[PDB]
Amino acid sequence: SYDRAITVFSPDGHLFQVEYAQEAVKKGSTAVGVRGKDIVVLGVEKKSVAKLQDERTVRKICALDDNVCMAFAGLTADARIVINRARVECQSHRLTVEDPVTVEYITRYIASLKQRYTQSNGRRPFGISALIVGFDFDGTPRLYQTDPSGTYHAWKANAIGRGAKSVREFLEKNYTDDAIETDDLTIKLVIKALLEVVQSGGKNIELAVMRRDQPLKILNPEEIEKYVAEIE
Amino acid sequence: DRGVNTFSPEGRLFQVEYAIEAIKLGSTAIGIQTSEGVCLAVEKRITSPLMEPSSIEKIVEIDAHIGCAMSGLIADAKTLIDKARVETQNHWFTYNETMTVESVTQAVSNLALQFGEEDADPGAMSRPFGVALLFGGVDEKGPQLFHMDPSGTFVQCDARAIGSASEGAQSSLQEVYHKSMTLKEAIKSSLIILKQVMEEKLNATNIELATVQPGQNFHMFTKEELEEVIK
Amino acid sequence: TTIMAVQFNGGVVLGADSRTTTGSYIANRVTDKLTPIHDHIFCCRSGSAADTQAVADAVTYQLGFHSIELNEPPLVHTAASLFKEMCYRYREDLMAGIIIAGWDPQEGGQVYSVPMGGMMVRQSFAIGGSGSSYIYGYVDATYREGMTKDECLQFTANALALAMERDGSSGGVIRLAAIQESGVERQVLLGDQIPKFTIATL
Amino acid sequence: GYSFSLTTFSPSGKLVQIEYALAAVAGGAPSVGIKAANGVVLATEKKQKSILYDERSVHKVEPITKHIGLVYSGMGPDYRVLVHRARKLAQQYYLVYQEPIPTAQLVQRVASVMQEYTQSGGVRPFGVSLLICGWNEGRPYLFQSDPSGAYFAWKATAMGKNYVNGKTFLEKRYNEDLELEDAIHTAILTLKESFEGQMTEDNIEVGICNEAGFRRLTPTEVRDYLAA
Amino acid sequence: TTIAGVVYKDGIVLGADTRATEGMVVADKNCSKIHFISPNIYCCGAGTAADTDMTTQLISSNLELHSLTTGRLPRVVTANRMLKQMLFRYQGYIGAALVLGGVDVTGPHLYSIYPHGSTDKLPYVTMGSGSLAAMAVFEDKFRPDMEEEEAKKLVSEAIAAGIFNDLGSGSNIDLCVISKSKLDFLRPFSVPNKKGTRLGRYRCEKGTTAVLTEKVTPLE
Amino acid sequence: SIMSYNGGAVMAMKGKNCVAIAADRRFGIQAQMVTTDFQKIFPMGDRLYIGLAGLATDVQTVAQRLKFRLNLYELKEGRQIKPYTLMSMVANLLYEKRFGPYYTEPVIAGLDPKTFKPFICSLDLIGCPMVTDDFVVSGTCSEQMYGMCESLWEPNMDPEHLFETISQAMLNAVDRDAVSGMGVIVHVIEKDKITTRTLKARMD
Amino acid sequence: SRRYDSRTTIFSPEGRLYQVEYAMEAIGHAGTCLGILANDGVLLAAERRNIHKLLDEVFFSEKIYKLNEDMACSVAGITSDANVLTNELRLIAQRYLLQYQEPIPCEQLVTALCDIKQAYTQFGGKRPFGVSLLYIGWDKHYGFQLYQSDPSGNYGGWKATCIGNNSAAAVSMLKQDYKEGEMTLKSALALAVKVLNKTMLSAEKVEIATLTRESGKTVIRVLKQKEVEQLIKKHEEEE
Amino acid sequence: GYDLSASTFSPDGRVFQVEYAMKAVENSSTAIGIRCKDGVVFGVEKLVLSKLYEEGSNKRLFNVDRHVGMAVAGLLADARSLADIAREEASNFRSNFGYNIPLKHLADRVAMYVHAYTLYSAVRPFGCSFMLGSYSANDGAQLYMIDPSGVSYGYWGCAIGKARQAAKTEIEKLQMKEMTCRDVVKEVAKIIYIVHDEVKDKAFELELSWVGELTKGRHEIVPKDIREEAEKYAK
Amino acid sequence: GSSAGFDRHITIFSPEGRLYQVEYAFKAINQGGLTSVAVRGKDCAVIVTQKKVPDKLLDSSTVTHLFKITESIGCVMTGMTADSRSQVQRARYEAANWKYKYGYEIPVDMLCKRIADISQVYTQNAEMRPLGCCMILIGIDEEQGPQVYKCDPAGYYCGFKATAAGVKQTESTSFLEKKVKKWTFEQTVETAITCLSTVLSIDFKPSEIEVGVVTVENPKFRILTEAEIDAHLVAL
Repeated sequence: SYDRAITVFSPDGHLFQVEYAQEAVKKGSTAVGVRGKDIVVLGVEKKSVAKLQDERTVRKICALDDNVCMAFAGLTADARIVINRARVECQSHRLTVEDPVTVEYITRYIASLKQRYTQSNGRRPFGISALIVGFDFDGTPRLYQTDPSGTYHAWKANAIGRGAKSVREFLEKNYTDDAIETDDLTIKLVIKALLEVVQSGGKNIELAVMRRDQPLKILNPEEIEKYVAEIE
Repeated sequence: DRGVNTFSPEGRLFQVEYAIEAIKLGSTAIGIQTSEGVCLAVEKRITSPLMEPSSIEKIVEIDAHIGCAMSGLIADAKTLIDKARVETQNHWFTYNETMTVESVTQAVSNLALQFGEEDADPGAMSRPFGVALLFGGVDEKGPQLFHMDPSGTFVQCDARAIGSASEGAQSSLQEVYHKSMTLKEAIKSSLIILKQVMEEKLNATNIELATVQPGQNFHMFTKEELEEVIK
Repeated sequence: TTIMAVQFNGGVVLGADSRTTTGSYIANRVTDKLTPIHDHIFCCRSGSAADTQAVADAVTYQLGFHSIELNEPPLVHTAASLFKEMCYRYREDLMAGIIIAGWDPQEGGQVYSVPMGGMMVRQSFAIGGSGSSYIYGYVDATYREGMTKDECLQFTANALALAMERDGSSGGVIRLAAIQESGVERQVLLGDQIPKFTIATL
Repeated sequence: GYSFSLTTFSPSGKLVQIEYALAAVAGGAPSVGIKAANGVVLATEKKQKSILYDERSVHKVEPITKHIGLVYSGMGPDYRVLVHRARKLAQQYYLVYQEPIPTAQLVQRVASVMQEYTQSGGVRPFGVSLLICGWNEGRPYLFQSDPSGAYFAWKATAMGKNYVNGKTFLEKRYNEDLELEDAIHTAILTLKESFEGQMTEDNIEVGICNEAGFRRLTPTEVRDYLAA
Repeated sequence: TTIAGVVYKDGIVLGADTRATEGMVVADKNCSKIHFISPNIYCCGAGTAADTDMTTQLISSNLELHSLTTGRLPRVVTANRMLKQMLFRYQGYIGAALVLGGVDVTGPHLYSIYPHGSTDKLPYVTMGSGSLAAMAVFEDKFRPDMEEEEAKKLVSEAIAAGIFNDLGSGSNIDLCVISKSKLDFLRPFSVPNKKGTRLGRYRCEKGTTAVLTEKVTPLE
Repeated sequence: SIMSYNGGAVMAMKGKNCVAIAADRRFGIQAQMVTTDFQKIFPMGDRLYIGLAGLATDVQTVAQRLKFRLNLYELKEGRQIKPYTLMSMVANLLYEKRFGPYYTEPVIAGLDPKTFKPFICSLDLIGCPMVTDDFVVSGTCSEQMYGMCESLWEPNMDPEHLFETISQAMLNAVDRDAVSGMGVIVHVIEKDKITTRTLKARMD
Repeated sequence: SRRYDSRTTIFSPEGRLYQVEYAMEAIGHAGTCLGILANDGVLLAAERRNIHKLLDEVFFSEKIYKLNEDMACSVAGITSDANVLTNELRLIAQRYLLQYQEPIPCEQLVTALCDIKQAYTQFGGKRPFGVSLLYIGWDKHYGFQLYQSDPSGNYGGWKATCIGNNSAAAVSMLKQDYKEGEMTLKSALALAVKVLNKTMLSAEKVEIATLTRESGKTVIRVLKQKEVEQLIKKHEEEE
Repeated sequence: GYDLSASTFSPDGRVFQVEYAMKAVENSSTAIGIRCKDGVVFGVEKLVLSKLYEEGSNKRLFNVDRHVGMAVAGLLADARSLADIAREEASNFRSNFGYNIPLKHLADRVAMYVHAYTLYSAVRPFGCSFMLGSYSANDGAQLYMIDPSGVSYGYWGCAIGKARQAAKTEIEKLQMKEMTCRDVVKEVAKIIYIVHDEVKDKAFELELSWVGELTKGRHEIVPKDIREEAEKYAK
Repeated sequence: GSSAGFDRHITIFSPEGRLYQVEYAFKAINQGGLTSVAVRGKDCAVIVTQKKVPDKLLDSSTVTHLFKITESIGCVMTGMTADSRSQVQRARYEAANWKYKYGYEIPVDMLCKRIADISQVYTQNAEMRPLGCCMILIGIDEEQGPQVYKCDPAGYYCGFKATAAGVKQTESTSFLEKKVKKWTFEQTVETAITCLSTVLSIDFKPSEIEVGVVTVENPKFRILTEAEIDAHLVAL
């Protein structure tokens, strides 16, 4: 078996492998997340907008369970592995405990796995960042964000990917308690943040939503075109 | 290039030395031990205003009588924290009694140098943990404050500061510290020092505070409690 | 099954029956129960035919490899030690009573008895098998010290014959062997050559 | 042993180790395979050129089974491992299906083993190209498995030293409706286009494959074929 | 089952019955008990049929591999060694009583291997349910160095004894003559049992069977 | 007995240039019938069928595992498996569980893919193959099937004649058996067609 | 041991996996593999590289492999690596059918193999598989489908796609020639011939397989020499 | 970089890592062995590198078996591990075959175990040489020497270490074949004193061991009386 | 030729397709400074070898390059001493294992093959190096007569009429070539001793060389004594 240490410390106390894994996330597609009052929005920028491509097989916004869903940025092949592990953990938590997992519980589990790949032999770190969003049993909108290192934080509105610095900056001076007043202003907020970074904004912006006690819904080409015209 | 268990010309393991340099980049944590109890404080270092301050947890409860403040790589600390928690729960199950602060620290200090490539299985650490710990609890010997670092070396101290500004904080602890301080005085001095080595204006949501008195259990100061101590 | 080994000045004298039975049926009536381990080391076999054959094979493989590395003729006691080890280690499975006998330059003619349990005892003469029970009193009253090679051959043949006539699991022909510094002297005693003893009549 | 790969991808997308193993096959002794309707013929240059060497001691043309023969070009020691694996792979197939393994099935199983050495840790690729021939269901088969693990079906092919000039000459003499006897002459003729000195009965090894199974020709047989 | 073998003047003669029974009912009337190990070595099988078949298939496949490696004619001791070492390792769980016999460089060799792992090298052996009947014939008529035709006659008599006296034996008599220059596999060598001719014809006429559903599917 | 727990019976008969395979349809635990249309015969090719009698659970397990191996075999070397080769594959599969085997005795019936020569055989639980030139039976009423088969079977029977013979054989055999019956299905394999009919049998 | 290790599964300064990137360069020189999805079927068109007068035909296909009853695939890159993957695909489909007693859906099969390719670029210290695949098949959930995976484990569903030598010129010629929703098998085959002729054409230099549905049964078949020849002549009439 | 691993041959066909391990044996103190007419005598010039060490510390003479002695030179840590290995072989041998292991077989077994560390890069070659001596009533007196590569030969007189080339000459003069253990003790004691460097090295202690007919075939350290009686004759 | 990566450090192909490490193992065979010669007769096989013994302190009865593998097989090692003993130990185990499993003595050509198979694994695996020794086996075949086999460190083996290994290998094969181009027990022994003598020009003495033989009448392998070697040395 391969047992060589891949991630090790450097002279100035840096884990090069983890920093190189975070560099891959910056080259990935932009994915923003906004936490509203009774709604959670996840928007992703479809870099490749090929017309010969089946859009249903390249989606970035998945579902971990009935109340938890997530988006990612970076290596697509790594994300799938992580998402499948998180899905298996959700069913395991529904078996042992007789209740659904909380958004922080699965975020903690995904972060725990990521950290393990940064301190194990014969394996490199995951090159993705996740934006776990969902609702707890009480009906509270949660928005967490994990990264390659294995550190997770709960946010109000966050963007990850290439144009995350810009989106975040724009979100900082746009996300208020009046900007997320309803279930339409939150959607208009996610689309606004994505529109200032996504080339030819409009048909290159997939976005799903999640309301309290409700599965996950992915707005289509027409639904999202009405929100993009409303803004103007 | 070299292995992870390579000794240097002086006599120190490179890897361990490099992991000690990663502990001087994290937020500052301050521990003070008194006769009334131990008090732990640590800056949260909030990067953006959109992030939830409560999501950041640098002070954790190992047990009812033991608290823990960390610094450096927070993700590495979670692995150690869980070991400490299970260790104290095992002790209770086997001896029907609580574990001492010194015993817990020693048990968590045994994982420090447990890394290496060759002659090891899949579930083995490839590198050392890049994080320093500050254990503060209350046992049979009263309040106690131990400090553990990346090399697996743990000691006992009255007032220890870890993190990027530990060097500066240390000097202030040596000046404003005596062996007769009260728990309330320890807390005040902790916030003052923490307020000088910071960049952001220390508020009630910018820092974390916890004490462990002989009477009550590990308690984490609430926003109001922290706001009334800042006065 | 009846096996016997006696020692004299020069070397030893081995002998056995040739009957292999399964209940009341004789599967083989001309079986060779005397197996050569080395040039001057033989072994009589009793008990289970497959157990003793596997044990004798293993010892023969080990003793020959050991004799090549040492570049020396193996000692009889070493062959007994290898049989003893296997018979003790697998005493729950194996059902073998081996008599090891041979000659070596360091100790001359030696007979080692290795019974079912896996112990190992050196004797001046030994008897094993199911038919050995009938000849304990005869080998006790008939054996004397100072027997020659020819006297040991007659004494062994007489004892085996007495046991073959009383035991249902013994019979056939008698296979003798004489081991010395020279080599081995194998010989069979068929029907009329087998020593006879009159039956009490009225 | 090592757990990492010795054969990796280069900047241009090539596996140098596999490509360097093909250079070892190219410098090897010339081999010739010809499929001629009623059978297959394998011929190889076996010049020991030293006189003390016992010609009959070793063999280049080996039978894998009753109906399959083998020939090679490149490293002899590596060829012995593959021959032993092929024989084991054929016996395993016969223990499950109770019928001689088809030539095509054996060539895939042997090529799978050669591909394993170009991806496993601490090992180099085999430095031997194979030429397998067989006869199953009234049909002659001729395959060629190289160091990379790839295998192709051929009608007539050259191997080892001067194979580029062996193919051109082989293609200018090959005929669809060719009999085994006539195929054994063209196989020796293409082997004599780079044999330097004089081809003798124990200077080259020939193996034929027809409906009666695979068998290695003998010195007597080769002598008669060499005279004509 | 009645299998037997003898060592004649210049070879080995094997023989066996062809009946296969499952309990007290005849399952196979023409079964083959003489198995091929190699060109010069054959094996007769008794006891468990599934074990004897799989065991002889393995040893013969191992000897074929061994024969390819060395490039020489396989020996009977090799086969004897492989079988006894395998049967002893299964502690008699692989009920395979065989009568191994062949001819190599050291002449003709006859072996009898038992399920536990013991083997015997004799001039004539018998195995199976009717082995005692065949043995009785061998104990009263076997002569050392017999002619090929005499050995075939004695072996046939031995197999016949078990066929007409043991309930587990029946059908025909298969023989196998192995020498240094040939191997004659006579199947069958004798058909001493014949089924009586049907006295009547109960031929089922078309339309005698009532059908509920029927479907036809054409093929290519 | 474990083999008579579910009951059942399969049969195979050789004709001139065709083969027939029949089986009972009853599925039941001990003396209680559950369904009357349990599949016992499975198609292993266009003209290759296999019948399985014994433990119902093992019948499905062995039938599913055989398909798994057969599918891989046909993909590897693009060709339909030969009747005799399928018997070896099944024997191997059965002998793998030498000590704790499946409780089913398969019956194979079919024609060769290039010569269409009738082939029938039957193996035991541990995989002991037995090729015959007339008929093969398997099940709880094997003794009754032998009696019917031995006196009714005729050499060189045409498809029509062959069907009637195997129908009467199974029908009369399962009527003398308590745990076998509830209907009979027959498959007559020809060179260009496969006729499948269900018989009018007793339902008690 | 730590000096000979080439470190195939580690990140680089810019956050890219070199081994995977180098393996995709090997697929860019291989024979052209194209896939076109129609309304009544899906086809595969691979350019034969094994071209020689002395080369025998033996097999039923050189680049196209049948995975199971309703799925076929086309490999590109290291042919030896493709032999390991195709055998694993068949074992994955057979395992799914032994568990659910039903054919495995196209996307589930592609995902299982993409998880194996992803594992060789993360741990183990071994080189990745230098082979790109094209999957065509029909399932009861999404009907006809056309997938395409790569060395890194990435994969996507397409309407029409091409991989291998000159796959960039083919893709650009497919976008301006494909009709989303209004493509028939006959018209799809014509498009394939016009794409292979542009990125190159004889009938021995190409291999065409189609996958259609007939009486609730998937049918995969390779077009015959004559069958293809006619197609090639009909494209010459329009040129 | 041909000398970085033991699993690497150099351009001229040499294993440098094995030659570097023999260089460490040349820095050690000289140890000599002499086989007389009825035994073997061992003598090491133990160099005391500190006055705080107890007289007898870091002994370079061991007891691998009751009838076998072992004189070492080179890395003490490595030599001690080899002594344990030799003790196991001898112990295992007695359990298996039922008798004392012949010295030639013990030498063979240990030499082959030492040769196994000179083939791969996973480990390193031992950096210490050692002599094995024993006496048997039937076997006689035997003296073998195993070096870092794994080569082991039988000897009459042997020396390993710093001044092993100079101690060898002073051993050829003696006629050990017709000599006796009691007389050889002084001879060996004198040889060690002559070759001992007193201008470069510091102070040393004399370690003497012997096995033969006088000790009834049992290996043991030379008695104080005899040790001091030979120490005065060599001075 | 050329070099790339670590081709000269481990057993991996180079640009020209050569195994440099295996080539360096052949150069290590001449680091012992000795030379062995093997000649096949008509009823025997002869093995003679240089027996260099400098110091008189070193027991000469333990300095032998002739080893007994089995009762009928004997051999002579050339090259690294430690490697040679390791290989001899394996050969003895391989031969004893063969007899145990198959019930008959291992042929000389089969033992050589088995040993060559083990040597080929070192040329493929990069974690371990090849042995720097050479083996030559002689013995009487059941139906072939005297045999002489030789397997090198590359895993390659063969059968010979007369072969030589060591520092003086080229010249020894050039002299033996002529001898076979133009043999009784005495004639064979003298031929082998002559070849070694003329190639080194030293006029070997009774205790300067070692001789091992096998005959048809006496298959048992044995090593000629000094007196026996001197009897053949005073007849040339």
